[PDB]
Amino acid sequence: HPDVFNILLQVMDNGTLTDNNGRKADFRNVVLVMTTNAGVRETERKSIGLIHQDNSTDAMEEIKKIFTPEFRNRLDNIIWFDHLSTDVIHQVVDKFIVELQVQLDQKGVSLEVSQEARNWLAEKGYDRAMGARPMARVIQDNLKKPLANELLFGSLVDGGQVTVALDKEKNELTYGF
Amino acid sequence: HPDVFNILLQVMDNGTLTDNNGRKADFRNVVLVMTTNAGVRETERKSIGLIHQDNSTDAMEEIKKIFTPEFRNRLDNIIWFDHLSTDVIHQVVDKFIVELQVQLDQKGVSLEVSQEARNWLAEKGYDRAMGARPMARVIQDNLKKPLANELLFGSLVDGGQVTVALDKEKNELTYGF
Amino acid sequence: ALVPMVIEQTSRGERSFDIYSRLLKERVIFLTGQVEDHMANLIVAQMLFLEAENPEKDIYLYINSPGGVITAGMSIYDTMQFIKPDVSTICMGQAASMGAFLLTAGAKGKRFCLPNSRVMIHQPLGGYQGQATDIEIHAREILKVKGRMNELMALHTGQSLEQIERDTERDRFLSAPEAVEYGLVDSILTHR
Amino acid sequence: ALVPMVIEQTSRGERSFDIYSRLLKERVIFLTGQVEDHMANLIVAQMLFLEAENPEKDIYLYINSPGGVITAGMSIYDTMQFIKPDVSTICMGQAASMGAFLLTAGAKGKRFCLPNSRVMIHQPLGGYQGQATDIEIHAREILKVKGRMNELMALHTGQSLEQIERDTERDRFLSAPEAVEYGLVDSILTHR
Amino acid sequence: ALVPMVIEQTSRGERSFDIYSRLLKERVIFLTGQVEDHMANLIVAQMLFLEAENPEKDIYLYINSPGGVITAGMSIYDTMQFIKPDVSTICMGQAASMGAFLLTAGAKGKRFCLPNSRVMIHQPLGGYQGQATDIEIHAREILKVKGRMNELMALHTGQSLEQIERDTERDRFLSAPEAVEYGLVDSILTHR
Amino acid sequence: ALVPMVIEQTSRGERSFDIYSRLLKERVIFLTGQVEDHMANLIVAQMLFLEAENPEKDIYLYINSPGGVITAGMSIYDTMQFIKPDVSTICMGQAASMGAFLLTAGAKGKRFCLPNSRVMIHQPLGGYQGQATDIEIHAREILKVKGRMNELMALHTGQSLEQIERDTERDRFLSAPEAVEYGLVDSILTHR
Amino acid sequence: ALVPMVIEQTSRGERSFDIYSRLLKERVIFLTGQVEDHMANLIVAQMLFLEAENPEKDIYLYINSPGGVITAGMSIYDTMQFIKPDVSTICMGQAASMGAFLLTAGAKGKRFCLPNSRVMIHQPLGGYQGQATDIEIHAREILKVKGRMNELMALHTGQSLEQIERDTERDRFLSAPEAVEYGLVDSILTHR
Amino acid sequence: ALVPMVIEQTSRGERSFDIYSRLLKERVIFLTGQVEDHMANLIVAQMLFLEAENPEKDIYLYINSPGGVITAGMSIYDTMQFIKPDVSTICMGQAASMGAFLLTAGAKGKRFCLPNSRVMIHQPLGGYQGQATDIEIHAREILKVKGRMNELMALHTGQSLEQIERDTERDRFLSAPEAVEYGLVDSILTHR
Amino acid sequence: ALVPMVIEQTSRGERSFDIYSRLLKERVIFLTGQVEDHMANLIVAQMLFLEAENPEKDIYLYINSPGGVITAGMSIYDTMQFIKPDVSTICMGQAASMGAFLLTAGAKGKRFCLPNSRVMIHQPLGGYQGQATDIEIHAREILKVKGRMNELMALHTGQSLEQIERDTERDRFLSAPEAVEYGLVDSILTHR
Repeated sequence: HPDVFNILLQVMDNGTLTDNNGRKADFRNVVLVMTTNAGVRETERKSIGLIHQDNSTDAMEEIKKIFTPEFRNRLDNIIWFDHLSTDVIHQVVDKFIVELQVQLDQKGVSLEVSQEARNWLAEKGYDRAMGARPMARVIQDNLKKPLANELLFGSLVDGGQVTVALDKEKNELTYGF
Repeated sequence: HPDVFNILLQVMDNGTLTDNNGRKADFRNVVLVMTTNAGVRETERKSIGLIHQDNSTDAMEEIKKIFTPEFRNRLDNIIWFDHLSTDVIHQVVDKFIVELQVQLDQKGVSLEVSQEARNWLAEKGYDRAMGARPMARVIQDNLKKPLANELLFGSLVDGGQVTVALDKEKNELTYGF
Repeated sequence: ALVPMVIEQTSRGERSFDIYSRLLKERVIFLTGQVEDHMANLIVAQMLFLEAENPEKDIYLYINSPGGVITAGMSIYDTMQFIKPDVSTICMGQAASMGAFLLTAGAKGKRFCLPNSRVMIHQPLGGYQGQATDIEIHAREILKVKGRMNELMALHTGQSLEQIERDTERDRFLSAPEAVEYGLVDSILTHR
Repeated sequence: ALVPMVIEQTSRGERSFDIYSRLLKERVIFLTGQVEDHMANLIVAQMLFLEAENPEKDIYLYINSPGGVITAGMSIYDTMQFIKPDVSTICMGQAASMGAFLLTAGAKGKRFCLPNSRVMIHQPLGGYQGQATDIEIHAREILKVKGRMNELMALHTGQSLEQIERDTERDRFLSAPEAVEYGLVDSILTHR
Repeated sequence: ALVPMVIEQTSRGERSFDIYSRLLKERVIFLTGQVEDHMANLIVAQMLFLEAENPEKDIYLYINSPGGVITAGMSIYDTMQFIKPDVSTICMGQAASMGAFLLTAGAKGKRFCLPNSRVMIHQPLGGYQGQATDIEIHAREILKVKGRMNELMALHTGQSLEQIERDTERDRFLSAPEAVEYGLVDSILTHR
Repeated sequence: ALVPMVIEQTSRGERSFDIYSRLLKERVIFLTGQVEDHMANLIVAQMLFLEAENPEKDIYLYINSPGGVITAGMSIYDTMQFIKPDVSTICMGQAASMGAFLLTAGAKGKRFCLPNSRVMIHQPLGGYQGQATDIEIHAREILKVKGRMNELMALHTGQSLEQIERDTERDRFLSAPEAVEYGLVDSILTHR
Repeated sequence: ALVPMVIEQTSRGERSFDIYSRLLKERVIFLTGQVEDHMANLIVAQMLFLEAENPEKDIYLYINSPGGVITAGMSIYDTMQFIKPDVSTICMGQAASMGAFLLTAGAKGKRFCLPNSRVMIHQPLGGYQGQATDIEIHAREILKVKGRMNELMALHTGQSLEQIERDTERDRFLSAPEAVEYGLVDSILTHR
Repeated sequence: ALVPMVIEQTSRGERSFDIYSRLLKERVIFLTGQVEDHMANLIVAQMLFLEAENPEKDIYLYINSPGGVITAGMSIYDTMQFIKPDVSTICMGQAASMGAFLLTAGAKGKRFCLPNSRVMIHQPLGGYQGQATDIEIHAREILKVKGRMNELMALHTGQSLEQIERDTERDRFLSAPEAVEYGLVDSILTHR
Repeated sequence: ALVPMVIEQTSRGERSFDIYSRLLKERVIFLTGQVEDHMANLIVAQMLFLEAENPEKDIYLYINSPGGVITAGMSIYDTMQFIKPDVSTICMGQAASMGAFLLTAGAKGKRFCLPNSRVMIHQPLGGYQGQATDIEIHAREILKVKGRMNELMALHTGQSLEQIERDTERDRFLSAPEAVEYGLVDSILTHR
């Protein structure tokens, strides 16, 4: 509720907040980070006309309308995160694959993914609109589901490892032991 | 509030009102009397036009336009209590004068209120829109303020014959004793 | 905004009404300008509407009119004598010709006229082009209307018919006090 | 605000209707002015609408009309005869020509005129320029209409055809008592 | 208030619809006056609207029209044949020229005229000023239309083409029973 | 957008209103342009409406008018005199002819005009064509009106009648300070 | 009811639409009558509006138009080519001149014509009064437009340019099947 | 759709306001086109309305006007001087004649003019037909008005009266920079 | 339903907005038809309104205009230069005369033109009747305007002044590619 923001005026400005017993919270050694999706619904909307408009000034409307001037004027900064680029997606995919590798290592099996397979997953899952969020699903469907069957029903348990590669004809992934 | 109205209809239909403690009030032995002033408000309004017309209405219709038929259909009646006649307002002022005299008798003061004074107070206090309600004030001030003053100042005594003639300008022609 | 809105408090007090509708609600109808069919039909609709709303209350008809079509005026004339509640007519500005005709047709004792208003009366006008045979028919038709109009004036004013017959031969103008003396109206409204 | 608004209570009372709509709700339709196609298409829409609302109740049609197009009048004429509830026609002001035709077409026993109204009847008018061959076609067309108009008048008035035929050769004006005697209407409404 | 409002109850009851919209809701469309492009454009839109609302519920087209532009009328004609539900055409007052054309184009067995309607048919009218070369182009253009209209009349009425051509050489008026015999309509409505 | 809407917060909401209705609530009526019957009829409706709203408060009439029909103006003139609350008339722009007449008719001590306004007074205009007998009647009536207007000017201004008689034979223009000296207005408004 | 209202069952409530707004929601735009600046401007606004609502769905342009101003039509033409969704055009009634021009400009495979509609094409008209040098300038401009229009006709119809030029020197009328063979439209809609 | 609606969030909701009302709310009044009585009357109503809403805040008057009736313009002129808040006038497009007159009448230091706007000043126009005696009266009145306008120009511009007298003999056009030097405006707005 | 309504969901629910208002919200303004005072007065109001809504976003001005009054156009011209956000002008249909003038006045790099649109430029027109002295004054003013317009054209297009001076002697038509080369616009929009 926007009135809850008022609680932070004295926090951001004096590092303090007083509890109902009269004791004071001391935030001088606290880093305050607030996150938001304000302005996104608007920045992602298509305009009507021959020329598409630049809707990057979301900061000028939603952030300003939501946060009272006295709140805003106490911030060190308002930082706009961008949509992730495709270069980033490749890095994101590598990151998620590593997370997968760790979960697999804990079960005594390991996973290798070819570069072609990685590029394919990255290319398949990219959606500028949803950032890095869907990449975890692309990995979930292309790597984790196959693996769960191999891990759960004996194909890939103790004694083996799995290598995943992309073919070119179908651009389908391989698996193994 | 409409939920008073709704609970009254529920009582009219089943004879009971249920308490927070599960206790039930039994209305089979009671008489419900409701009052309303709706039928007297419309009649006191002046019409727009060179000729004012008669805005007398049917009070029963005014009720019809305010109250629901579910309510009306659960009544034994809707009764019009009319305005008061001259002799009635005299009965009312005389009752007030007698009560005044009782207070004066407790002190021992005899107050003679002329018939002209009695008629006038009844006429002045009475308001056909508010009936006899204002009579309390025409007598409370006109027949008492001067007595309180002569008694408290000490010009009037516990006893004595004090009279109030009314003059042609309708003034209280009070006396000492 | 040719016609302003007014706001009236009631129970909810949300209603706004063109000032003319606000006055219709008080049983006030305004007849202005030429009497024609569309206007008259609207006045008749208003009178029938008020008769239905409350048959027991007077309807006030404000007249400020130079005259008009007799036929159209007669639909007002007859509605006024048909509907149950009295129609009280008030002349302001002018009531000429058919306008005067309707003014005197109000309920007896309730025909009023503001003091600087003018009332004018005169035999009906008309005309026709055609064969001598058709001319005769139409001439007979206007004379009957004249005669009928003369009979109704005498009825409503108390003047003898012969006197009405003479007085409408040529335009006759009456000041508000003259309208009262003549019998077109009962009285003059002056100040509230 | 040419046409005033009226307020009617219901339950909530949230009803504001132009006076014309308010009276339609009381099953009153006004037919006024020249009878043409757009107007005599609204009269029909209203009658069909009222028939559906309650097939068992009368519809009151107020007529104040100088005449008009026969064709347009016939869509009204046929709708009145087709639908179930009686249409009671009331003459105010005038019912001339096509207007008189529709007046007599109301339900038997329910046709009436206010006392100072005027009803006028007469054979149809028309015309046509073109080749002698086309003139004959169009002349034949108007005579068939005249004949058809005469049959329907005789049907509704009770006059013989021969008599109704003679009486419409030239404009014939009838006073309200004459309309009753003749049979165009059944009675005169006087006072409510 | 040229067009009255009607109130209809539902669940909550908050429905106030112009009387013509009230009738559109019942699948009734009115074609009146001259056939032109804006009118035709609106009728087509209404028919498509009704077709979608319920593809299996007749649409009633009330016709009272002197004629109009063929081109505009053909967009009504084509829409009526295109759309799935039957369009039942009713002739009231008149259906002349293009109006007659559309009347006969209604669904077979569902075409009918009130007892006093007139239906009139006749070859297309037109014209053109310009150079003899342009006159020739436009003259051929109108003759093709005439031929095309003649084929459609024959198709819908059941008359042979030669007969339908002879009969439209000059204006031909048909009374309601004549229209039935000719085949312009299937029947005559009489009384509820 | 010819007339802009304004909003005001009172109890539970904004209530937008045509700026002209917003001012009617403040008991401000504007009279502008020609004085005619429909305009005058509306001003009277507004004054009666305000009188009922609160009989004890002044009504401000803003006048900016070149003149107009005397009859229509007298309708306004008499209502102002009849109704209980004072009508305070303010002249802005111009008050000519009948406009000046109404300006002086406001409540004494409350008649005022802006510094650069102009007030113009003159005897009434009119005319008639017809038989010498009718000319005589109509000429006599306009003279009675002139006399009547002359008396009312003298009454409201304090001028002798003869002085008014002389001053209005030909158009007379008065600057705001002259209107004050003459007695048409009581004062000049300057700055708040 | 110049334009009927309809109501729609969706989720939150029926609201109401005036047919054309109702059809705009279905991505149907109607182009009728003469093409001029204001109407063209409105169509462009509607197409931009629909393009934004859903860039992946076709827009249907119903055409029934005699022609119009090329410039105005040119703004429609360019918007149709610019916007992402295909614009499917349907010719009903007529598509003449500029109307025909826009008809063929719809997405290939989606140009439809109803069976009895007529399409007419011709070179542009214009004119100018002034000095011989001013005439020279304007003559060149109209010729450039003619050339430009022929280039676009050839592009959209598949006819050679040489053939388009010959075929538009004089008005050319095409019936729906002729338009298909010529290539102005792709197919004829018949029955659903 | 001549004037678009705009929506602005307020407190408990948002409100849709004709763009012209949306700007009145910001204390912006637009004076455009000829100055006449009805338009002037509306500007006066707007200024009085704004004065009451906040007597301590400036009112902006945007002028784009060729001139008009002096009388009507003076009512605007006097209201601007009477009301408490400063009226800041801005000339855009043109301010000619009476428009120029009102432009210079704004609050000193707040009279602004856009860079390409033109201001034009000239003695008043008028005329009269009648008897030599009436001509004489009317000629004197126009001359008094001329003198009066000359006095107000000198007052507001700082020019001597003699200089104003010479400069308005014939139309004198001033570019925005010339208006500043002359003293009609205080400054030129350029870019925000 | 001349202008369709569109509906969009926002926060609390859906809002119905004339399609023209729906586009104003997208910062799209249409300038079509003749440039005159009332039209300019409205465009300026819209631009001021959008500037306030969000000073940092572009305003799109769609132009399809044959020309108009220079004065009115200059108020648009000055507002565009004054307000902070860029105004991006797009030419569709035509931008002639004053329309072309405003087209080039858009923000540099943002002047766009659809491919089949025409842009036409010429020296200003005008005229005057009167005494030789007045003729000189008015001739002097139109020439100053011509000079002034010539400077602004050179400023915005990058052409030398002398070249602009020569090129506007007589109407010059430019195709969209020519407008780009000349410098009236920056680029041509083709397909999305």
